[PDB]
Amino acid sequence: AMGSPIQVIENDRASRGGQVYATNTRGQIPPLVTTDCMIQDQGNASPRFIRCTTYCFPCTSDMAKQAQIPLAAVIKPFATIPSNESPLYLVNHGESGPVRCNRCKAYMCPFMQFIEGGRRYQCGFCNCVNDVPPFYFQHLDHIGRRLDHYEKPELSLGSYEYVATLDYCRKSKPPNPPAFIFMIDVSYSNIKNGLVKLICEELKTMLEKIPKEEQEETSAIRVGFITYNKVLHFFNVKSNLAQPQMMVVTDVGEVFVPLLDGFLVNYQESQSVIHNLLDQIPDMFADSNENETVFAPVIQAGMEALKAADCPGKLFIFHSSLPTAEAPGKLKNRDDKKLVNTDKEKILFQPQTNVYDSLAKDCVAHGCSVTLFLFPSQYVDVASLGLVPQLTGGTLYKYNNFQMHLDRQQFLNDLRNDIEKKIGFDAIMRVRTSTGFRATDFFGGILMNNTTDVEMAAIDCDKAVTVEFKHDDKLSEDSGALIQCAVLYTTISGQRRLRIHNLGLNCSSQLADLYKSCETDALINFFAKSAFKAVLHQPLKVIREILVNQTAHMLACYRKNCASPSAASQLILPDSMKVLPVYMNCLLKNCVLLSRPEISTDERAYQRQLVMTMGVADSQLFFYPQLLPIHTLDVKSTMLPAAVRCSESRLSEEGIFLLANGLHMFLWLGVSSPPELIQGIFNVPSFAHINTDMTLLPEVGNPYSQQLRMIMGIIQQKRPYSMKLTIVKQREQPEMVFRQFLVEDKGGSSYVDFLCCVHKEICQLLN
Amino acid sequence: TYLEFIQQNEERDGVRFSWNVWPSSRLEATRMVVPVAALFTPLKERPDLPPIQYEPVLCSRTTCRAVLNPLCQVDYRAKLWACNFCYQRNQFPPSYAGISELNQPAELLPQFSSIEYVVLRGPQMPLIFLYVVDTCMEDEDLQALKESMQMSLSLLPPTALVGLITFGRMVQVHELGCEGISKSYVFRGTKDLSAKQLQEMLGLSKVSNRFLQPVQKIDMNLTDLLGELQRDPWPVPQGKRPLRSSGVALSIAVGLLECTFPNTGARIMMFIGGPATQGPGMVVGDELKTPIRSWHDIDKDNAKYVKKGTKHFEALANRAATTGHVIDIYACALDQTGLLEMKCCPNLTGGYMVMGDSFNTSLFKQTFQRVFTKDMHGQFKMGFGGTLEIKTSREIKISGAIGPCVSLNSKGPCVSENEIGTGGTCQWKICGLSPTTTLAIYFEVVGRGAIQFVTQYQHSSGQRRIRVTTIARNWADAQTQIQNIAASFDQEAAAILMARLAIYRAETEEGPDVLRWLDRQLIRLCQKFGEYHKDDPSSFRFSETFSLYPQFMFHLRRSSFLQVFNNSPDESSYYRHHFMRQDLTQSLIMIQPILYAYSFSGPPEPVLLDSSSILADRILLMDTFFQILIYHGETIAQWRKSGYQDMPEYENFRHLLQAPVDDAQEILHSRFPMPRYIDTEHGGSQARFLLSKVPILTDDVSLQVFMDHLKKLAVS
Ligand SMILES: [Zn+2]
Ligand SMILES: [Zn+2]
Repeated sequence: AMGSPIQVIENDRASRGGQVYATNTRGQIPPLVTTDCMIQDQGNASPRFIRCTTYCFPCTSDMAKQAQIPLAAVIKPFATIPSNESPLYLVNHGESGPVRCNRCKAYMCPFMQFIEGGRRYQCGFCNCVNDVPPFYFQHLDHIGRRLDHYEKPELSLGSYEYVATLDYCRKSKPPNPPAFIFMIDVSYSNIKNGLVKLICEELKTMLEKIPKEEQEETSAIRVGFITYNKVLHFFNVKSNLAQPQMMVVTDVGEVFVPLLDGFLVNYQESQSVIHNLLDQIPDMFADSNENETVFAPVIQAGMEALKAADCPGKLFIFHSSLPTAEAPGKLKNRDDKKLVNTDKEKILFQPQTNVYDSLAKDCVAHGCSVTLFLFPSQYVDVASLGLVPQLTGGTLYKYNNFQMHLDRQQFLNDLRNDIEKKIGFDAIMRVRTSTGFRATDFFGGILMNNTTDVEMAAIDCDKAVTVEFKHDDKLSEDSGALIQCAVLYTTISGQRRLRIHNLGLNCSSQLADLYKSCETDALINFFAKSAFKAVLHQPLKVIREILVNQTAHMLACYRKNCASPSAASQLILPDSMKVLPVYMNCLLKNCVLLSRPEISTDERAYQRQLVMTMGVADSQLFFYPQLLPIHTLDVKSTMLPAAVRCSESRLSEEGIFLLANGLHMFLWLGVSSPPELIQGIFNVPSFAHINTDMTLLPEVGNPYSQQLRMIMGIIQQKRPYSMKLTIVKQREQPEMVFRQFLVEDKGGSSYVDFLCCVHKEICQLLN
Repeated sequence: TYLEFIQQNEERDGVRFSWNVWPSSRLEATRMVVPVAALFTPLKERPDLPPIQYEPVLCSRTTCRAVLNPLCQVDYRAKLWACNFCYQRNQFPPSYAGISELNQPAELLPQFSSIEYVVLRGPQMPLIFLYVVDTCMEDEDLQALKESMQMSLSLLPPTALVGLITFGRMVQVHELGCEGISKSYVFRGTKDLSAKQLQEMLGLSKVSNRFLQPVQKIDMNLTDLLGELQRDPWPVPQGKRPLRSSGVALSIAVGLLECTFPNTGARIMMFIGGPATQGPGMVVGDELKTPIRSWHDIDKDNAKYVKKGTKHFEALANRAATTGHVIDIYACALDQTGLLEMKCCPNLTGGYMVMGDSFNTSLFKQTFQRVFTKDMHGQFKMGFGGTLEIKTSREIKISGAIGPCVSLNSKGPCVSENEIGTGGTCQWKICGLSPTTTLAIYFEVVGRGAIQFVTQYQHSSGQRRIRVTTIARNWADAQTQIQNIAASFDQEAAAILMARLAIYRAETEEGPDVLRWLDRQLIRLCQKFGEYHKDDPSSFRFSETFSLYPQFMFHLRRSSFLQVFNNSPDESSYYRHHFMRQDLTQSLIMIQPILYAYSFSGPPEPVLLDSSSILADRILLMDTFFQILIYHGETIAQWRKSGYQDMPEYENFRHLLQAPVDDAQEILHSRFPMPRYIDTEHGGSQARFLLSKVPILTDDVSLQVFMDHLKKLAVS
């Protein structure tokens, strides 16, 4: 008899929702990502920015080796702060730059203890003593409040931004504003399905909406244009041409950019010249007959252009199918099937050619990020194409078997949302820790050369990096554990800037405390990324072996050390890990860790990358979808309907339901679905009148439809991807795909099967 | 008269032999010093001939295949003719049926020793003009080059095909006719490309394209583009030369024609405004600190680019020649452009090599529009895809040829084992020729002898044509007829025919042994045909038929043609380029410049190229082929500085100063390579150009000293 995932979600929504969470206490434990509440910085960093597996580290390594609870944090450095909460403050320390500890190089933060009248401060991290610089000196007070503590943000707040001096910039010189390079596949495939014209016509409108700060009047971001089909087609759109010039490069293999000017021009200046091009491009390649394209050189070109302009930039690549034309990065159709019993199973989740890794390194080294809008209709090898846009901090948008009358809106919504994304450029993150522990492993859309610096060519509000800690040395129950995430980047106006997040966590040597301070959602996010990364290095049966046995070991350790004595017939779980078994089982049911029968690899590789970028709020939804009852829904109640368990056991034949995992939204209809709703939603009289293949928005509707659509909008709100709606009919229909997302059912094993499987190895760890 | 014999045989057959009467033995011919050679102009001006409207008739023997000519005997009763060269019997065509001794066909008439036939191949191909433009120059020069290019575009026939490539740091092959936007294909100016590669890259098939389109169709579009053409955008750092990819842009222009229109008439016209600084075909470095090659730099082996670069254009020239296309080079800059390295392209093809100061000069613009001079019927005076075949009598063998041509390596009976220059063949390919284009053919001896010249070419009007020239000279028993042979000697023709040979050796590794060999022959000639008692230099004398020859050798050995070390490598390449082309008349001028004198005391009269001719009361007009110089005498210079001219009293004096300027104007329009004009006077800074032009046999010396040494060596 287990408390469901939903019982917990609502129980925490009731006792913590609608209340202000203040980050004052050290090691405080925040509400769940599912529980909406107001957050005031007041000392430590908001959980919107950074959450942890445990908000109380084991004081020593052995203890940590006991419980086998992973010590990790999920950092979303640029998370979209709500309108009602205090925005970040920009701190300037003059020519000297931000005051830092001379040893561990931690920036000035609330964790600095000011001593000796205010002339010296002892580092909260490395306990090193520093001299307070002249321009920054101030007198202490009764116990060292110093008197500007509530005046200066970097002394009282956990989240803020520093201004970076010239010694923080490349070549010690002020960086240039980034550039958006739009690159379009123009082969036969994208011409026919009307995608090229769609991109062209719509890009006229959305080039206006290019990000710009309030302090300036017009976006400093420049724009460039390229097409390709086994050959590159550059364009000259200077602000003194009545007609755009095209310069075609055929020397693929030794690519180059044939222009320095006329490329990358302020959109407002060259407005008429640009619109002149976007009118022509659909007509220009209208009768194109090419069946092969190139890819690596395209990224190579867009990267080479940004190096020449001496500026960072983003590559908005639109591609259709598998790049086959002979070139570097030429891909084959290597979907050989090897799995489960094959150790070399990993290769499938690896790029074919060696050139992608190098290409990715060159991009990150020059501040170039690539975002890929992909429109496959066949094998495309996501493992290869997605490598460069993953490592660079970009995004990947895949639209399986794209059809205009259906997936048009989905794509345009993704495009708009991606252009308008608040984005940094040429970013590098460094996670510093207090004496006793350190960052040892990282998980994100990132690339690393050394073992300390996380390089992200671009980072947006949605991206998140997960960090793993290990024990450097024994900890202190008094001082605890300190973490400082520092992100050095460049803005869309070309300024060098530092964003800093400080978080203080308590240390205990008591195994009781660790369990008490555990977040299940955050723990899952780590295990997901850790396993999904191991996929490229180990057999899948090995990793699972690891997941189940580490799950059983945590619950066995809680059983034998903290739990007040109970029967052997019972399995004892802490309240923090009430629902850890259920979620863990869903991780093992994911196709990423399951097999090829019934699933393309492309789909396996796509999902594998998707999770690696996720934050806690997103990881919670993808693994345990939201299932809303729509038939019982009150009319204009009109609060969002309560969630119902992710199984077929909660589905009624007289019922209409909505299930969402953040990427796919399914509307489910029972066979005995009440015709009153089917009319007031689908505008057709009966059940057998609806067509699944007509999965477009049914805007029309007087009472229920406005009402029902409503709940579909709020679900989408905090979500970066616009979801592919899929309407389903209950029997022998496309229900087969829908059932996969019912994660409490068998389909791997079910929930009660895994709970009994954990309790067996919990009794195998005898004593 | 023997002078009348030469003047008539040149004007008729377009030929001039070193000897007009031949020795019947190989020995006494070898003894005669000068080989029996001939200047030959295939398309000599000949308005008196109407092209025969019909196919030529050929000998049945395969190895022979000579064309029907006046020499062959005929038997109208049998309708048969006997080939003069081999004696095989041949049968006339059915059409020739009504042939008789009084209404005989054209090709049998002595007046038609040389005539032109009209071939009916049936593939009528349009002309092709490929503009390869350098953009690394100031806005002044480029603008003027654009005007001259828009000008040239207007003269071309409506059906001709035009194409444009513009280069600089990179090479741009533009697509014309593409209206509303302007695409172009770009390549790295550092990577070489083959014909096949470029065919594939540009998206073409095998054997009008998107690049080569009709003038009528694109006159408006191309011109506008030329109009919007601006210089190389890529900025040039200080102390550095622009990145100019001359070698690469040429290899593209050549290959572009090699895979679209092979074996048809085409001119690739590359205009450069500086040296190649980014190879292959690299001429010199990009840093201005390093100066370009100096005959001294290249002689001391301090020129690290020459050998590599020359090799590149050498292969490019051979490619273009083989495909049958013409390469022109118009190099206008303030320093050397690397014409030494690029010379083999307009040398092996029949292309023009044009040197200059800038494209914005009255020098260039004029020279360039003389390229497209139309004849009496509005057709260009150009020829394309020339095939030259030479058949000789069985007692004569072709050594080889010197001039704008390429060996086809056609072996036969007429091909000599001892081959000279471009030899080992009886056939040559001349991709481009003009009524001026003149070769030097060298023969060998082993009742008259006869030689036939057959030239197949594509006329500028798209017509295929054949130019057959049949000549003959009388044999002689050089043991009884030494006098006959010596009187048939052409001192003018031999002087040029020997000059080319000498220069041709200057091209080759042989060094200053040229002076040594050239004099050895001059001595040998004086010893055989000179009137003298032995060891008496005073007794030595030359018949008039020879008198001017030593004087010709004197000016040859001291000319810029062999004495390069007072000119730049490009100038030496330019000078030699035109001498190997011209007919006898222009060739003599180059060697020995003409000097006229103007004065109150008589009409304009040519004088000796000596210091003696320079008098105070005399205006001199010196005419070397490449420059026109007017020299005012000391007295006349002062009258000119004082202002006597404007005064109405001295009507005569204003005319005296005008008399040579008037004549200097005529020559500044007729001559194709428009010469540099120089107006100087006694004590002028540019008086250096005059006085300079005014064991081994001898060092620089008076003509007399040179002769005196010649006189005493010939008698011993
Ligand atoms: Zn420190
Ligand atoms: Zn014959």
